[PDB]
Amino acid sequence: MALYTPILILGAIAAVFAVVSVGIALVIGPRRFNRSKLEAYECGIDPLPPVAAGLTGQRIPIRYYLIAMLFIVFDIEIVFLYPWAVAFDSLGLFAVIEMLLFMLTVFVAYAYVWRRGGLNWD
Amino acid sequence: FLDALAGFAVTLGSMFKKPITEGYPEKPGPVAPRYHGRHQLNRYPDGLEKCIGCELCAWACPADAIYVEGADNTADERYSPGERYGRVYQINYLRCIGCGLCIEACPTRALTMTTEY
Amino acid sequence: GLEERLPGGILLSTVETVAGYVRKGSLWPATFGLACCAIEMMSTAGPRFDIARFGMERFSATPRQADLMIVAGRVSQKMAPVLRQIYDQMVEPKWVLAMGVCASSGGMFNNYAVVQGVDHVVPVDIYLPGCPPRPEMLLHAILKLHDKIQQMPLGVNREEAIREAEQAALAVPPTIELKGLLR
Amino acid sequence: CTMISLAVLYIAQDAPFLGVVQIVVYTGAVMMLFLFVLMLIGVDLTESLVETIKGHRIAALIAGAGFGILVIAGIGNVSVAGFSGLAAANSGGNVEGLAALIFTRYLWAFELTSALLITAALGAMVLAHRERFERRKTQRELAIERFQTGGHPTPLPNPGVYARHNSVDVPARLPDGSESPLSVSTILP
Amino acid sequence: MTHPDPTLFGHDPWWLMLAKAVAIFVFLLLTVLSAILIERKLLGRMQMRFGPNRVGPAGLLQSLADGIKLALKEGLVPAGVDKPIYLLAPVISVIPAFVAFSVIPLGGAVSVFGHRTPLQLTDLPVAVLFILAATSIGVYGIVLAGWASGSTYPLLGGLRSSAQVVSYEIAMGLSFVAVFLYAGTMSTSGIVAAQDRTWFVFLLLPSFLVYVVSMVGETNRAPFDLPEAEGELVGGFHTEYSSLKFAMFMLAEYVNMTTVSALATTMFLGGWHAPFPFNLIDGANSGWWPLLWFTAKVWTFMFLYFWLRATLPRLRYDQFMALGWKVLIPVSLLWIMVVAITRSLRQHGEGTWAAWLLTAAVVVVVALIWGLATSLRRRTVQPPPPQSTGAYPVP
Amino acid sequence: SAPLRILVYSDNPRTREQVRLALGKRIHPELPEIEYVDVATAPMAISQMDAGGFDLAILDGEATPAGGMGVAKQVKDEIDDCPPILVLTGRADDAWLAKWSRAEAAVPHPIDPIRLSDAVVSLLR
Amino acid sequence: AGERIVVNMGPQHPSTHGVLRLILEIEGEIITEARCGIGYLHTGIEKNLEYRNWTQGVTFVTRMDYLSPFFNETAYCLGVEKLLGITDDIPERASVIRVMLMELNRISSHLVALATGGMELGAMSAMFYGFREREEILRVFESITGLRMNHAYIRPGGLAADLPDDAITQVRRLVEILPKRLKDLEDLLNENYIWKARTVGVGYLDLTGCMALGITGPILRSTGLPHDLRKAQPYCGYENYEFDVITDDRCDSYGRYIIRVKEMHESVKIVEQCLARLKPGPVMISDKKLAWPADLKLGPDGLGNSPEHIAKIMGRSMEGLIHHFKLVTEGIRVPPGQVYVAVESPRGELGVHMVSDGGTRPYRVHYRDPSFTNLQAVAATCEGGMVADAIAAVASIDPVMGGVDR
Ligand SMILES: CC(C)=CCC/C(C)=C\CC/C(C)=C/CC/C(C)=C\CC/C(C)=C/CC/C(C)=C/CC/C(C)=C/CC/C(C)=C/CC/C(C)=C/CC1=C(C)C(=O)c2ccccc2C1=O
Ligand code: SF4
Ligand code: SF4
Ligand code: SF4
Repeated sequence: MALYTPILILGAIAAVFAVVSVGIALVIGPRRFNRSKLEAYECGIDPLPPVAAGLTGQRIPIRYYLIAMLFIVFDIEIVFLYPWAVAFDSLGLFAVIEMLLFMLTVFVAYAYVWRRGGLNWD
Repeated sequence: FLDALAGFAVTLGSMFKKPITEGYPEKPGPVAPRYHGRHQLNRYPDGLEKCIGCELCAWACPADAIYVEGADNTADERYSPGERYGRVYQINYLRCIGCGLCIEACPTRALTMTTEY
Repeated sequence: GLEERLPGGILLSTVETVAGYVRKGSLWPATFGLACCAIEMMSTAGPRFDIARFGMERFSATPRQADLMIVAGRVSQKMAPVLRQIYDQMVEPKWVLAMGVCASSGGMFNNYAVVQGVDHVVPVDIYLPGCPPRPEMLLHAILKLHDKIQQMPLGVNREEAIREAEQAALAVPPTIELKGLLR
Repeated sequence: CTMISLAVLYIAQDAPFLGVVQIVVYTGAVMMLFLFVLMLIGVDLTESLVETIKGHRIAALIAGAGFGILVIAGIGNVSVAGFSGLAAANSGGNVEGLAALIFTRYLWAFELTSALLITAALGAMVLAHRERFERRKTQRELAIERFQTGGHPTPLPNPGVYARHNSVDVPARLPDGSESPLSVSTILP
Repeated sequence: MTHPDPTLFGHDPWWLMLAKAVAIFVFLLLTVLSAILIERKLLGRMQMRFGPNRVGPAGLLQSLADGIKLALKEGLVPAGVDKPIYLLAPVISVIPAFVAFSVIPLGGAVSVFGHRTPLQLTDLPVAVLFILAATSIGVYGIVLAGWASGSTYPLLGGLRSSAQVVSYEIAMGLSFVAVFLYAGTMSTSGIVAAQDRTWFVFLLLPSFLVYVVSMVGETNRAPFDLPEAEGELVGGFHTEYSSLKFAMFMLAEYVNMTTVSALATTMFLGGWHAPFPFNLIDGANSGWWPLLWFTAKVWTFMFLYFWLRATLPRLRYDQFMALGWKVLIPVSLLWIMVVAITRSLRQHGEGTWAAWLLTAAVVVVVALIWGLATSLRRRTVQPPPPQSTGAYPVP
Repeated sequence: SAPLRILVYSDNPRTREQVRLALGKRIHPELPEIEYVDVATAPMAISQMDAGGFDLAILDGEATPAGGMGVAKQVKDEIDDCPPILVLTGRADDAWLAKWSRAEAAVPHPIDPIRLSDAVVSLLR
Repeated sequence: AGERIVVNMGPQHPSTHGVLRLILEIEGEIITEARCGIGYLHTGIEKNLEYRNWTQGVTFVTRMDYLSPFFNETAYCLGVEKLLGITDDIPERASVIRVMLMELNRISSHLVALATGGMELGAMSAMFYGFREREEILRVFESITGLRMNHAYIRPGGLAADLPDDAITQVRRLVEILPKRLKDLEDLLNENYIWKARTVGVGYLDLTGCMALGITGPILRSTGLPHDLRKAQPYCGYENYEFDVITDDRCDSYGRYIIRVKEMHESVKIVEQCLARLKPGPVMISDKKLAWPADLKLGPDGLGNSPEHIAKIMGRSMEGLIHHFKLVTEGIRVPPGQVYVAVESPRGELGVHMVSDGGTRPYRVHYRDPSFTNLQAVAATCEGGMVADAIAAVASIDPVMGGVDR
């Protein structure tokens, strides 16, 4: 419990502050209904007729999808370093060599992705 | 190689130079002596109005920002030397474009443009 | 808001004065500008002057964050719907500064293409002469708007002020009837 | 939400490193899954969820409920048989103990995680990565096409602007009063 | 010995730890106000202006004025937004921003009201990654704000925020590895203690640089600034937001700036330890002075933020991701190896070899990166071919 | 029958007088009696419209501080089931904006009594 | 197909100058089609000119392409003078001052272009430093003409008035400081890695594209073609000035930016030459039948017709009075005819088709504004790139929408 209940208290303070801030936003200051006000901002132009096509009722391709997929695996893999880094002195040379082999494997993967144009597009 | 960082050396340097902002409104900046400020109807040294109501200022205005109506300088009530004076003189400053054609049009210098803005 | 439900005692007066002081400061203009008046607005933001001194440097890119719409230039017919959309997409309280003769009355461009003053499409709070107004003139008009915002009422005071302003306005004759000294 | 809640539970169960790593990596992973949802399903598409396979919904719910009930019955009471306080193991550092186990008792699995990563990268490169035969034309390339971009149907007529209508879906009016097809993008209804 | 020290943390009475939490919250509020005001004034100075100097004495009330004005401004809920998530996204942005700061060491142990407590809300065995996790949660605020607005520009802003996460998060995570190697712990207090001999900014400079770039990326600040990108997406994600919802997005941004600057201070600038000109002074590192030193270092990082904003344009988010994946991540990973090998060699008495390898490694990297900056980004190209438009004759 | 209430908005009192002159107590003996609510300022007009109970609003497009077309757009965007809006335009070229304001009818200045009466009858019928 | 949004850069957008409407079909965030929407700043200046006299429509033309007022004025006045057959009768001092003001205005317009481009591309301090330099330039303009923008100082047959006694010193100070202060702005952008990455290779447009769309100015000269109306088809005596046509071969946004930066220095050199050649003399044609009769002078009551001119017209000279009255009221009569006169405005060939029907008002005045033609390159320089690239490309086009719509 200790070493965390301060975090819980600060989180409670922050959550109360944020929810009350949203409530103040909604409750303090003028409120006047206006259809033009409420509709989507489009740099002053009329929003597209509600319908649904080629956007909200459709998909927005991301051109870095490959880098996102790689990010998943690399982010989940690097976290092995943290316990290794903290216990580095205690583990000894064997763990250093094991982690170096793991890092070289990660480097092979990274180099294959990079040199074959995997880090291209966005 | 440091050339790419030249911009930093700029901003940091300016951070230690005195800001150049004019102190308006407390200390308004100096406008040009020739600036095209508010029109002004002037008088002769004795107090007579210079404007003879010739409407040349209004004539030359590209924006129709001047309205002038002349009237006779009757001996009972004289406002300017000569036969005519401008009894009604209105400038629509929401139509004035400050071009200065009016003052260049005046044949009496009754209309000047001050530096007040 | 609940600030508009407060009783008209000293509480409402103090809320009004503090709200006016808060809103006169941090009066973020909308990132909006039509013509050379926009250039003079930028110059006002520029170092020689400093719009920032008045808490107004943040030109809100989106109207949602904008508090003041400095029209700052001529409004053509095709643009009036866009300007009104931007105005409506700001959130109250809002104020409109008609910067320049074109924005305030159409200026020199008295023809089919120009709206002849943005007040045709949005409520104007201050008219600013000039073509373009020099930056000091813009700051003067902005300070005048600050004075207006400071004395802005709220709640029951707002309703009473609206009624009184209506009563005063119903009586004023039109400018075409001020025939003073016209022959 | 579920991943972050499970991370909090891990922290509560004397697994601080595991919970924090859960938060980090699953924040990333769910962000990426959200990206792929926008890319492949829709920004705000509301799925019907109507059973497309006759009788599959009821059967799936029955099977799920039965499996969960049977699993819970199999679990029964376990902690009644003793519950050692993990304080002994976390003594000297939870991360220190995890490091000791990972690189001594499980170094083999640790290394094989590298093979997992390589296989994932290879799959991404093979199935998802497009190649030269279909790379999008560069702005420089598009501009240089008999000068296609600017001189070949020079920038297409803007959508028509009408009183009460100025959206991009509005076609422009040709002199004959007909709507110009080029004014409105072909995709728009 | 063991960090967090059990003799110092986990013993504050409920009232004392509540008081510390409230004090940290108020300190963050005041620091955000000051950050905004000082940023505007420093931008003015770096742009030959004065900045806000009229709203209150010397403009001190400008930030409070803006905050209260946003409070006094209509709370918009545009139609077409996913109302529940649209209203939550500001809260999701804010709460982690404050939570992350709970493990920041503002100072050493101090006696208050008869209790010896750390000048720090708390500390964890994994505090630094706890900060990382909180900041990572915070980005969902930006992304869901962009998505929930139901408009093109917020959607693009949120997508840019996700891309920015992909760009910076791995580099941020890898930056901590060398810090942990040298400190041997993930506790912030332990990291600060490990820097008694010397600050890790000197020892782990490549890690410091990668972390700093990733800091600017994480906070959506210029020259990255992608999710907002005023000149490109109007308001970016926080378009369609007004009043205190926008105010809370910006508050979260500034609290993140402060939190990550304090994390940089903890991990690299010796945390709250006094600098060299004051280090020689007795008692500088004890009492309440560590708070002054920590604030000074944090504010130097804030000044770095403001200076970057004033000097640099904003990158395209594809370019930022290229920076993250082709430069930051490889550099951090090579540095992690180099550091591991160096420390292992030193532990085995290799000595000179390490002193060689390290230098050689950096000598290579700065060259190779230079290539990416100069060789890979070639500045020459062939001329285009003519077409039917009957081009004139070139010089 | 219910006295049809008409909102006449104009900063110019003479425009309001002309509008009230064109439309008497009864536009035609077949139509109900007419009660006029004069509003000189946009805030008052908006508040009256919010209060509701109006059968027609005549908004002067030439109103100084806030034009009639702007008020028409505002009321049709802000009041649900708002009454038909008639706008007075200061020039022929304003017709386009009159269409943009979505006003049910537009009557150019100077206000022709008969044209205004016919437009009002059409809007109330 | 169904996966690409269509969005409005819209009039109200920081990079669209408030009245330009880029309609972009974005597949993700790549511009697929880029339609351009114009006319949100249409003003009827061309038609409204027809109801004002010559020397009055000047005040109109200076307000289209308002960032280049002196260029609009010079084009208009050259057209009027050519219709009058007076181009060879203009005083040398008037032509020298015209060149000096056009080059200072080129510096000012390029400064605004760089400022707004940097602001759009995130270079916040770029706007402030560019406007700091433009502030000195506008101080000089205000002293010379009494206005900060939309000057009507260049008039058919010369200038509205002679330079004030301090004008030469202020312009010399400008020649001294402009290079040093432009050094600050160049340091922020020229070699900045982010700036180059953000503009190099962006908005590419080959020379073929420039010809096809009729592009001109820095966009065309970014293709390496040294086309400049000052060297080719010289006017206002530009032939007497030693200056180099700035041209680059990148054909992209960065090339155009560098062209503008170097054009600033070339303008500084031309202004130094103007000061060297500036000699005392009349600033308006000697023909009293066409010469502007006004003689502005300062006094304790402000700026107005000089007391000497007042004495001449109201006291002794009947012919002088008639000439003042008529030339101020109706203005000159321009013999009927058509004339197309072009100048090198900062954004390219600013052309003016001027038709007179023999009357005191311009029968027809059409401005071929370079921005109007350049905006046809938005599709070429934006399609294929990202929206971030589209911003840079449009900023590089440097369109001033007043000239676009007129
Ligand atoms: C809930 C609660 C109350 C809690 C209690 C505590 C509390 C009070 C709050 C805690 C603190 C908080 C949250 C405070 C709230 C405030 C907050 C969070 C932040 C807001 C303040 C803030 C972000 C400050 C800094 C912002 C900043 C850096 C601003 C500077 C922006 C700049 C540089 C603006 C200048 C832009 C500019 C030049 C404007 C001109 C625009 C123009 C001209 C538009 C039109 C136009 C354009 C765009 C051309 O470029 C152009 C080019 C050529 C020809 C024509 C044109 C043309 O017409
Ligand atoms: S031109 Fe001068 S004298 Fe004539 S009416 Fe106008 S102000 Fe009066
Ligand atoms: S400055 Fe020009 S527009 Fe204004 S009143 Fe004088 S002549 Fe008319
Ligand atoms: S008032 Fe003058 S400066 Fe302003 S937009 Fe109109 S013409 Fe341009």
